[PDB]
Amino acid sequence: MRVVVIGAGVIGLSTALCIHERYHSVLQPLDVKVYADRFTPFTTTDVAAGLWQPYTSEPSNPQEANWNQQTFNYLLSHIGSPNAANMGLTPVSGYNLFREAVPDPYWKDMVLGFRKLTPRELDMFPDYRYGWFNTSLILEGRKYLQWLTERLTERGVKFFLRKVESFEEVARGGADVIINCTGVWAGVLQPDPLLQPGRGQIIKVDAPWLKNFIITHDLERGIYNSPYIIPGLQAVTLGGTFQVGNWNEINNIQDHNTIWEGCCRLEPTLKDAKIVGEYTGFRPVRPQVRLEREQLRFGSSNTEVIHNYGHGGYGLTIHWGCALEVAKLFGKVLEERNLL
Amino acid sequence: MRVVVIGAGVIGLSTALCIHERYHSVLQPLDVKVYADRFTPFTTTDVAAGLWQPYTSEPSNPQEANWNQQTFNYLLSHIGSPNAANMGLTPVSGYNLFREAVPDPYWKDMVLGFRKLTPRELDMFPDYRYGWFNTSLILEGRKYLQWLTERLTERGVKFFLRKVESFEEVARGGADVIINCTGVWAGVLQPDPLLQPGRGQIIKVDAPWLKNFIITHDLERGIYNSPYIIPGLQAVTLGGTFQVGNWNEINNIQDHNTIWEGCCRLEPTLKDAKIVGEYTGFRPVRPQVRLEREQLRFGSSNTEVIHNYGHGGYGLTIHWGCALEVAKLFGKVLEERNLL
Ligand SMILES: Cc1cc2nc3c(=O)[nH]c(=O)nc-3n(C[C@H](O)[C@H](O)[C@H](O)COP(=O)(O)OP(=O)(O)OC[C@H]3O[C@@H](n4cnc5c(N)ncnc54)[C@H](O)[C@@H]3O)c2cc1C
Ligand SMILES: Cc1cc2nc3c(=O)[nH]c(=O)nc-3n(C[C@H](O)[C@H](O)[C@H](O)COP(=O)(O)OP(=O)(O)OC[C@H]3O[C@@H](n4cnc5c(N)ncnc54)[C@H](O)[C@@H]3O)c2cc1C
Ligand SMILES: O=C([O-])C1=[NH+]CCC1
Ligand SMILES: O=C([O-])C1=[NH+]CCC1
Repeated sequence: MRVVVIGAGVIGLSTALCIHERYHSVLQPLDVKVYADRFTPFTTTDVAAGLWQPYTSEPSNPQEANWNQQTFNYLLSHIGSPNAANMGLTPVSGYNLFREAVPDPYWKDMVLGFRKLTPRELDMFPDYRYGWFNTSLILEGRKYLQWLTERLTERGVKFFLRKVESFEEVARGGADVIINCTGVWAGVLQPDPLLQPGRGQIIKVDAPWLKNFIITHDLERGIYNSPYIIPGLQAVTLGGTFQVGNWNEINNIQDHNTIWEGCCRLEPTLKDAKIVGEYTGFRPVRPQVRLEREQLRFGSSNTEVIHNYGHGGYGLTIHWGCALEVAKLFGKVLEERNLL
Repeated sequence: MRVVVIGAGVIGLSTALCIHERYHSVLQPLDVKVYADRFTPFTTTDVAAGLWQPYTSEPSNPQEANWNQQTFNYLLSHIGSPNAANMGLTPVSGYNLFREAVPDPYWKDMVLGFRKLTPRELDMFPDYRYGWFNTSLILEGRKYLQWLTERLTERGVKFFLRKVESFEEVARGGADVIINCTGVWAGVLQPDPLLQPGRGQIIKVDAPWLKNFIITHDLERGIYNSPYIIPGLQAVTLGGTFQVGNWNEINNIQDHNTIWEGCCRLEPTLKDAKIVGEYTGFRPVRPQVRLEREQLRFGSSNTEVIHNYGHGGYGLTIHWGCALEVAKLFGKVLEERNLL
């Protein structure tokens, strides 16, 4: 069959791989090709902190909780492998600081070693009087993409720099099945008011002495609209902005002072940190992830399409689960066509 | 008063600073000076890993449990301050793997968030079926020694590169009080059958992606005669040797293999870790830390002496609790001499 994936982010490449690994043996020419107007490190995936943590609230679709859980285990099963770090994967323990007592997250048991913070530990962060501690994983979006690209390439998959203007051209181009992993820009290919950008700015800095992630929470200003320090492989990520509706791709000094001044107050040792870089990205916000099939006829050419976008600020946290689901829906596309 | 501190390690410098800050305001000339035949980075403290962690077995001396506690609370309180990292101090979380069940360490309540590992986590470590997880602190001996030095420098204390041949030469040289912090070579100035070296070799390596510490235990081969991965400030420490009675100051190939192969089997990502160095030091092994006074007359010259040595593998872990004890004993010397 001829598969066409649009999107070179974590959802694009992970879904492409998951599809190939699943049906390359049963399907003869499985022409999977990737179409993107910008590849790594130019994606939102590259700008991501990398940490594995869903929101503090339950998703509207419990399927997502399932997909997160599946993504943790998939990545957890890699801990103990020599190529874990080369995939951009490594463990990290950390805190979630609250200005007041909050209920446990739904993902409390998904993560490793969850427990509430003792007052003795809160003494480290005076601005907050409640929190959680747990162990999770780092999935450096950039490193993970270079890996997936490296993996898919050897799988025979071809990448093409192309801004898809419509599903039309792709279908008539020869696409038997089209996987739409276009993120926050999906509305172009097909209008969806539910998808809005969740602008975020970060400050990548050299502060290697920082091992633990630290995520503070302001219940009034919204999720990730509070400072956070999230260590990665080669650097640390400082952030604290989530602006929904903002399409400004430029870094503003206003947010630079909120992040820095906030993070530096969180961790005073940050004063010695050498700023490596600063970026801005658009989290694909949607009331719920769009992962479903859709048939599209274009003059007899009934082209099947499967969407997978709207992952907001948990794209790396949910990538494998969602990808596994697309492959499941791709099987049904294969069997209704009697192609299996 | 003229105080002569013998030893430029964490025990010398820390005890030196603890006495000065203690009596500089009440004692007019407080001639404090340090004598050492080797300074950082050529001390045992410079080779140390930095992790605050006593032995898994209880001590014969209940004072060591307290001194350990006092040291943790001292270092912990530095967390939240801007200079913690410049002192070589940073929080670290990690595991303690056993090949079988063991009893909880007396210091379980001293650390942060102590709890037993679960079957789910233990699966990560195929060679180990038991253990614990907790949060601790790193105290990079090298960086800390560079810190105490500069601190004491500005305090007025002078440092002299001189190999003391006997307490006598010092006692007759104008020393009203001597503080013995000579480490494992303490036996020279005064023989000690109980004091023996606990030779250790380590492998510094560039593996920044590693955030947690893993300390494996082989109950048959003794403490630290099993691989351990302790990440530090700028690098990662790989270890696994504790050979008492061994005075060989040369790095052997045998131990290199023990550490490398073991750690690389514990943490396979180590295959990409570029080695930065390889070191050998001698732990001041003693059934119990010697911290006590000793009057020594040298022909009317009654020189008071205060020993502080035999800290083995928990020097960085217990330094402050010991140093704080010396300044107390030193307080008795002063008042028994009517100098207060
Ligand atoms: C500052 C910040 C920090 C974040 N931190 C985290 C974190 O710690 N953990 C986490 O899980 N998530 C985090 N996220 C969110 C995470 O980055 C996203 O959920 C994830 O990147 C979404 O993946 P995606 O598949 O949509 O790919 P995206 O990279 O958004 O897009 C992939 C592809 O879409 C292609 N594309 C789009 N439209 C077209 C078109 N018309 N034609 C052709 N190609 C097209 C692009 O070319 C691109 O290659 C963060 C986000 C931001 C902004
Ligand atoms: C491989 C290894 C790893 C370790 N890891 C850890 C760890 O993770 N955590 C931990 O808490 N501990 C650890 N330790 C133990 C720790 O290093 C020691 O407890 C600590 O260094 C002891 O300090 P010290 O006072 O003996 O000083 P030392 O540095 O041993 O000695 C201080 C000074 O004594 C001077 N001196 C001695 N005799 C004389 C003399 N006659 N005249 C003049 N000067 C003299 C020397 O010049 C020297 O500079 C480790 C030890 C080793 C070997
Ligand atoms: O998108 C984001 O800001 C984050 N995602 C995981 C924790 C922080
Ligand atoms: O002596 C040693 O090697 C260690 N001390 C505490 C952790 C490792």
